[PDB]
Amino acid sequence: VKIGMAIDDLRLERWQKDRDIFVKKAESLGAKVFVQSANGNEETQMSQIENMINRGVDVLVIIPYNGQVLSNVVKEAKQEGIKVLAYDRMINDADIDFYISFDNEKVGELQAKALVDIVPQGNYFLMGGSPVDNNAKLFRAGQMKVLKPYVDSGKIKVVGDQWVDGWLPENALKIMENALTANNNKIDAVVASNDATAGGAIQALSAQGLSGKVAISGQDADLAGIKRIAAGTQTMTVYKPITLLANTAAEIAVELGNGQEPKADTTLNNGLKDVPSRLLTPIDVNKNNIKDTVIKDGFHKESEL
Ligand SMILES: O[C@@H]1[C@@H](O)[C@H](O)OC[C@H]1O
Repeated sequence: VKIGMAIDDLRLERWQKDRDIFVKKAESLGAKVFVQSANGNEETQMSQIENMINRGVDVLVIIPYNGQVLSNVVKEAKQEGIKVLAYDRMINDADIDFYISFDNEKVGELQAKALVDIVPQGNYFLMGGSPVDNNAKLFRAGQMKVLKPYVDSGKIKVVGDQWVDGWLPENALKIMENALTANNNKIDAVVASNDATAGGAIQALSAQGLSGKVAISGQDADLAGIKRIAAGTQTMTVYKPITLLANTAAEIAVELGNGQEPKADTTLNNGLKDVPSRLLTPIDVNKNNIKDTVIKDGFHKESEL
């Protein structure tokens, strides 16, 4: 099997581990991988994809920079019998064959569940991510799925709901400060949607003497987030191991090149079709499993804690 991998952006740390695990795993399955990076550019990506189609790849793996505008290039690929796999970000209104990501709804469920595990009754502030980030709404659906029976039954009372523009720690800091002022510090848990916003909220909580007293969730397992969890000031984070995502995408890619129809958790609509999807299970990280998750995986080093 010939794989073309069109990564939007390899100039950052973002996708580089994904490339390397994907490449080494695909090769080990008996496949050749040609990789290009669009250096953040949407027109470079169109060209590199066209380049792949014209090299005779059997499978395209695309991490899109702008997934609203690859419809023609995908159609062109399908016309040649090439399979398209959308890696991590969905490709919209395109005739793709597969989608692999972590299950973002599950990220939300994990976040809210770790919080009702310790604060089954009390005042909750909802801190969503960017209101233009579709993933932000996904985390919030998962969070609300878990909260619903507690809200409807009066055990949990929602005392604010704000979305953090740009996921900026400093916007999250202001948001939190406003929520604390408006509730005269009576906030028992904060459903923050990532580590960076949680971190800004924690700074507001710290400045009122409430650090360690208010439950707060997160996501990404940022080093600093891992440290706050060890220190008691953040409750939990959700880890999304690259090696798992990259490993599973390679196996799907190879499967797709072999006419086979790979294992899909569900079917997401991209606004043209019901795309089969593997939505990997994300990992709850708390104070007790830091070593067994993010250290073991190599994501962070013990000497760094
Ligand atoms: O991993 C998170 C990502 O999915 C979301 O889109 O933006 C914030 C990050 O914390």
